[PDB]
Amino acid sequence: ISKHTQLSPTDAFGTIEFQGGGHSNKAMYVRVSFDTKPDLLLHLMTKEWQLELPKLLISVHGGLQNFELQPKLKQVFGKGLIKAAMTTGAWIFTGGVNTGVIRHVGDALKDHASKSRGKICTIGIAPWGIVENQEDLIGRDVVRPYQTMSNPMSKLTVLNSMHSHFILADNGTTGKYGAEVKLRRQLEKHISLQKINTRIGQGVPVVALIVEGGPNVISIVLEYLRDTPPVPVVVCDGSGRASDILAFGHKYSEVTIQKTFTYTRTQAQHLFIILMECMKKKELITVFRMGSEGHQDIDLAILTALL
Amino acid sequence: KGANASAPDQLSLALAWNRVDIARSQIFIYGQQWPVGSLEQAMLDALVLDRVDFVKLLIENGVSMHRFLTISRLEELYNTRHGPSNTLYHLVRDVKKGNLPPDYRISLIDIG
Amino acid sequence: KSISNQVWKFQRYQLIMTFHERPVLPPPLIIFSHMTMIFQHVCRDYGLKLFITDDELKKVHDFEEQCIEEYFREKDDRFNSSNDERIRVTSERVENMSMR
Repeated sequence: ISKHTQLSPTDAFGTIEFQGGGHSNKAMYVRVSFDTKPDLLLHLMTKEWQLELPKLLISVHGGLQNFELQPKLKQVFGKGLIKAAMTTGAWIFTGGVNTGVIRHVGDALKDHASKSRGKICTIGIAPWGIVENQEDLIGRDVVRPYQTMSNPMSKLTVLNSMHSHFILADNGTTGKYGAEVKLRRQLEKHISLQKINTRIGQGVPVVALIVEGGPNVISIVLEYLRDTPPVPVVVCDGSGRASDILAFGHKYSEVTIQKTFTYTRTQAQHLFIILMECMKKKELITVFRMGSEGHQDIDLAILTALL
Repeated sequence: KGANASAPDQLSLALAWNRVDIARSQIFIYGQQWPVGSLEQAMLDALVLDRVDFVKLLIENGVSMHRFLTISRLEELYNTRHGPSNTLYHLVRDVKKGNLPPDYRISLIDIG
Repeated sequence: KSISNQVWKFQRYQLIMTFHERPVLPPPLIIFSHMTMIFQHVCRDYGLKLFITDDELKKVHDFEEQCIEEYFREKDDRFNSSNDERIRVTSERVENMSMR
């Protein structure tokens, strides 16, 4: 299609109950356009879902493909993230669809939900075209049951449970990503300027967290480091993917033939240009290593990297 | 591993052995590709045999009790001989004022 | 004394319920009420129950789910902090640590 989409009012918003795992976890949701004004999104998240302005914004980025993290590393990452987002009113912005790092965030919240009070305000901004059951969500204004059973041969994915709220963006197409990156970035930009309750004049502090990744996580990190207010990022060493590439590049500051890592376009690939545009502003990037360096706790690492 | 068995057969073996940790660590793993109507049958078998840990594990691993439990499956669950001895048959005999033929399926109306 | 107190508190319900059915007129005048029951022979908003709408029912259900969840969580947290459980866990970890 040559971008031929009908402008229609939203027909899908309400509450979804996740029938499935041994939990009764509700989740508000809404279907909005690919290009909506962030003022409307903020008003919806404040006056309609009854949510206060956060004192901290954590933006989680990672790989879309499903991976795995070794034990004694995910338990020092999920618990750290949970502590950092529970001791302070925080909005854990995530991808939303149960794949990649989103599954890790989901099981981290599952571990916390069985051992402590309170709720973690996790907001999942996911594209509308990847949900494996578009039906059972077309219901309007009313509670709609939803099954978390995963069908291997569906060529789609399911909404991750253990998320307090959802914002579904559609651009007309179905079955492919790309309808939420601009919306998520603009929402983060518009919420970073919102005044916190202190009257000094500062906006809420945002931060980025990187686990695993690909050729695009370097680009979004570069975009984060070049914003008019710089946004510090936190990476992990044990992932092994492009996050570990950033960890390797953090050491040996300022061995160029080592780009033949075969991860994406083994030789003659133009990622070193953006990797050299990065590491020039190597004053925001914080690298977390389990026992190799300081800041053994994620919650300590995130908060220190923000001040 | 050496049985050359699919995931439903491994789950059935783990149910028969009453070892839930083996199914937790080895069987229920990423990309196992259960066929259609397999986890439901596992839930029915674990419900008959009184394996509460396996029922909890299946609940945590996808199957919803709202879609599993029907009239036919409940009526089957009322007429099982697997598990601890009960006193349902004598109660049905007392309610039905006796004259109960042997090998009689207990309907839900009699349970009411 | 304790058994009598408990039994009286239990029988308060029967005492309250047996006056919610008796005719309003006392026994010397109860003949008039029985005549009325003859007229009504040829013919529970409160006192026992309390009918509610669907939204109120759902609010009550959510409150009850919250209560049972909090009860189980408090029970587990109280069990895990007892002296006996701490001693047992410490002993097991000390044995494993000594072997290691």
